[PDB]
Amino acid sequence: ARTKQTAR
Amino acid sequence: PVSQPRRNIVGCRIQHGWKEGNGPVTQWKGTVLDQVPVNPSLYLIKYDGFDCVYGLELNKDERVSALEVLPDRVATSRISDAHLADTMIGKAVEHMFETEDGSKDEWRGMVLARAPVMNTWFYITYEKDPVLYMYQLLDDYKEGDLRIMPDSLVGKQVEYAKEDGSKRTGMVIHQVEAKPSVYFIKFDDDFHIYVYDLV
Repeated sequence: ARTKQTAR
Repeated sequence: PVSQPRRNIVGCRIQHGWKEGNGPVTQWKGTVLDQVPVNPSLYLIKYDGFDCVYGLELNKDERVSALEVLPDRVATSRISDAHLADTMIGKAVEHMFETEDGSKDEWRGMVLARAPVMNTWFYITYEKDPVLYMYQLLDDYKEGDLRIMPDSLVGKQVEYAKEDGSKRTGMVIHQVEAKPSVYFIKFDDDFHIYVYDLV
């Protein structure tokens, strides 16, 4: 699955 | 009242520097997805490596530097599963992600639209993070990481109560076609596109 980017 | 005549840059690949407040210049490369009708200075851009869609006044923001519109042409990608794609639109979803340690991490969201320009990508937002994201969701779907569940206010101003005891004003910039009670909002001094149900 995709890795969530914690910052954005 | 004249202005320099410019090529329409929607659909274009771009790159530019960005002057971080009291910080270094950072470098950005992306695809211009849209030019906002109610505010033609404002573009929506998908930057390579960044999941959030950002809204920038590309030609006006003094933090932008060395803005280059590239000749690179975005492929006219035919849609593989037009049926599956078309039916995901407007649907609530459970979207599986991975944590740092690789552990599972499921996020409830809603698929908003096929993205313009990069049309194998999709607009999506999340219940617990209501900004505009963009992914090639057909990939998540095929891999079992995306489960599907069973007038216009555009141009108006909205105020939101900031969680840190404060208020801010935004503009309703877009109505989601598949769900007309859902809108995109742009707040000043914030690059994110907020997605809210306004009914």
